[PDB]
Amino acid sequence: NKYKRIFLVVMDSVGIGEAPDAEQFGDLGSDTIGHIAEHMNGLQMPNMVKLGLGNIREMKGISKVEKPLGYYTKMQEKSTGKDTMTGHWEIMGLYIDTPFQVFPEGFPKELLDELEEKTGRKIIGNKPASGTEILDELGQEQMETGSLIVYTGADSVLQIAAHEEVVPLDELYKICKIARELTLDEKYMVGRVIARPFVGEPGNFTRTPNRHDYALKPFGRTVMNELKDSDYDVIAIGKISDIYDGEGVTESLRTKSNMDGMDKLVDTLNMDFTGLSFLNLVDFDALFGHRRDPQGYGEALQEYDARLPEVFAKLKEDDLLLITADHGNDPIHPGTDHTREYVPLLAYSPSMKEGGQELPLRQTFADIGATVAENFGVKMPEYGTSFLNEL
Ligand SMILES: [Mn+2]
Ligand SMILES: [Mn+2]
Ligand SMILES: [Mn+2]
Repeated sequence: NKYKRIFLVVMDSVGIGEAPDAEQFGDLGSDTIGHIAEHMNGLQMPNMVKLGLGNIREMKGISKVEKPLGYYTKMQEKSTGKDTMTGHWEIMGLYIDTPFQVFPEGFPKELLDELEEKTGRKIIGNKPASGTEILDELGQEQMETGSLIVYTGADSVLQIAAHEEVVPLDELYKICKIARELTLDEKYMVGRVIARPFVGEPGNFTRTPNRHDYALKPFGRTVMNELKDSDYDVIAIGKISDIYDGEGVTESLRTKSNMDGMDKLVDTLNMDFTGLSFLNLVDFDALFGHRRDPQGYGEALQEYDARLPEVFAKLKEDDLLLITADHGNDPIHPGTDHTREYVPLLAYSPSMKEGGQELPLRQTFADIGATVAENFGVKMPEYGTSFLNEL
């Protein structure tokens, strides 16, 4: 192998400006990093700048450098959707024609009617909410009736809440598996069905760690599957395992924050493995993008950037670091959905003695998967063009 280890970091939702097809999605004008940089009066990301972030595009506080540490470009999404699953599945070598749906006004009556009819249970609520706002509103009615609280969120999710002493935990799981089957339907296709058991009494409800997420498997065998099948390590960090429903994963390390994610990345740098370490930094998306909070988003990007020098210090000559994103989520954009944007790509190894250069723009996120596959000599994905030889 050219590289013994590849460290792939997805800065979830960290877009670098509207894609050519942005108008289809109502995303004209979107620019995640650029709008954050303006809000911050100049982003302080000296380490990403050293890698070549500003060579991809100049933004407030983010300038080009004469000699970027590694190679740089941006990537265009080919798949139909702009959701997390679509982006990640594309990154690992697929093409996804059918988009996952988000439901800001709640779910169609048709879906919920079928769920009632298959379960013999009433459904109440139907609408976006936090799992503490909706329990305050409807938790008592749930206890007294045995009905199911259905709700959504800013992401492609269907969430089902029931009190554990009224609807047995095992029943709630069965109901969620039924819903997972009903939602394999392009009209209603949610990324995740989520069991949200709760306990307590009116005015004091709390969700339990008995939460269960029901994900769809990727629509194809990914580069991860191929690495696992050839006895390589595939270490998933953060939401990565859930995003791929475990497919091709050999070890999974849960994280609770972006900083915890960077700690786990450092943990893998200390591991003797051969294969792929794959991190998702989700806070950008979950805490800041969807909540339209550019200040919090800017601060998180600066916290992330400050962690990078330790990573640079630990990378070996036969290590490759890849930094990218899975879509945009512009915190100054209307509504609460993702934004259809290019994503940055930075590729760095300490073995790059003369530093990096610009890569041709990547026409699909699958160029990452193709590059990983070629590095490790496993079956090449159906989609994507490797840039391994360019590095
Ligand atoms: Mn939009
Ligand atoms: Mn995402
Ligand atoms: Mn999201």
